[PDB]
Amino acid sequence: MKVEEILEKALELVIPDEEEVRKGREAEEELRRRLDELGVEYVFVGSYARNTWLKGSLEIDVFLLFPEEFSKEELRERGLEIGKAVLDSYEIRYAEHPYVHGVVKGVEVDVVPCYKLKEPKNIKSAVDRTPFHHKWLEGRIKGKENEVRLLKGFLKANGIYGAEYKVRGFSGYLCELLIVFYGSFLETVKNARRWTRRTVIDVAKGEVRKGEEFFVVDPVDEKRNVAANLSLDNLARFVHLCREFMEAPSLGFFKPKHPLEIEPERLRKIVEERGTAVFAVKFRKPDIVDDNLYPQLERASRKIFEFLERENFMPLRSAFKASEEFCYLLFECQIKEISRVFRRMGPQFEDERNVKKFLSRNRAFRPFIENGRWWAFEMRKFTTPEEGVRSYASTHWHTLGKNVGESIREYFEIISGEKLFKEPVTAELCEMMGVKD
RNA sequence: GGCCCGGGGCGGUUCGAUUCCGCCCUGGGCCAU
Repeated sequence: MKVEEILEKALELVIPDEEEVRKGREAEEELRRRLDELGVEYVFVGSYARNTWLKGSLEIDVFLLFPEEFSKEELRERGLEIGKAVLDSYEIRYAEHPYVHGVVKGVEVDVVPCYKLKEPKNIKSAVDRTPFHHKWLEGRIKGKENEVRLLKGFLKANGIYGAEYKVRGFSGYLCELLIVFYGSFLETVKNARRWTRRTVIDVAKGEVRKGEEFFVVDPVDEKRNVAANLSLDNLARFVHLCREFMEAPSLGFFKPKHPLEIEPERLRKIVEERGTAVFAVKFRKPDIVDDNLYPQLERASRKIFEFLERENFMPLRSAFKASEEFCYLLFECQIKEISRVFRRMGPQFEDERNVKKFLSRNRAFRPFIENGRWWAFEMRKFTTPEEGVRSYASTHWHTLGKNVGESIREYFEIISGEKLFKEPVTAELCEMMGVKD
């Protein structure tokens, strides 16, 4: 029931069991055979090759080494060729460049093409660096794999384990580097409590210093930041999580938090107790990869939020959600309605020129002098958040992300009230408002 | 696709805009895959 003890039972949650490993070995086996009966120059990398793969997330990554001189196209053509001839099933996939995805003896496999190079510089694609990361990482991680797993388990369980844009957390490489630095999960957690947004971790120099931003410098590339895509808040959440784990160790930290739905009737009551405005902007999901959708949703949500605050509606928090069919931009505002008149600051009284122009615009309610300068009452074109957003989205759709914006321009609607709790956005909303229970 | 930095034109808004809201082309850097 204490630190160690818990970490004991925890392994049971993060370490792949015999049959899962056996499935993987036999798959690795076959794969190696097929690549040889064709005699290609390949190298297995990633967590499978270093036995740092988290339980239930088996996936083999085979990198195909190609001569420097080979043209970009040759790598991909031949890359696809090899993948097809060795994979039971094959489905081309994309990233920096196209690669191949499939299955062998029932396990996931990624066949990527890269340049067999020497020494970190000369790296052409990002994937060209992976081979190095593997070299640098294999000798050093040995005998600590289970540590890399506890860490991956911890993060994954609190939704901060991926480094892709839909998570902005810790990548698997970052995780090992951490273990290779602190020595184990417990040490990583223990020290993480003292981490700050100005913390720099230089693996290669075994040093920790103060920088301008959280920076884990790549053993292979001193300029590169491995935690480049880790959000300031996710950084913060982890530091807070580690502080709690040490405070009250628990096996719960390794268990995926239960979905915990809420009846739409309880949610309506809560919004009533909060007396706020709760609405969402719905639109068709652009058929694009997640790495493109979310950075866009984030922006879209940001722009409308910012429109909301300068517009005086006192937004409290924003939030977004994507489904197979639509995307929802959720908001909560302190102001359900606002007067139609508002005051506009004008020039200082002794500026005859500007004052004259200021008083030249005919308005309905006659400007006045207050504390040295002129003011005018003006009228709003809208008086509720929803009204304003309907106005904003219609005219600034183009500012919400290339794709998200093209979708909103063609179709969008604002939901709220009962009709909104029907939508598949209750968790995000509960998450947004800190609903607890 | 998104973020950062920087140029050249514009639009709207405003008494007043390089300085708010945005659109054109445009240069470098970074991120996820």
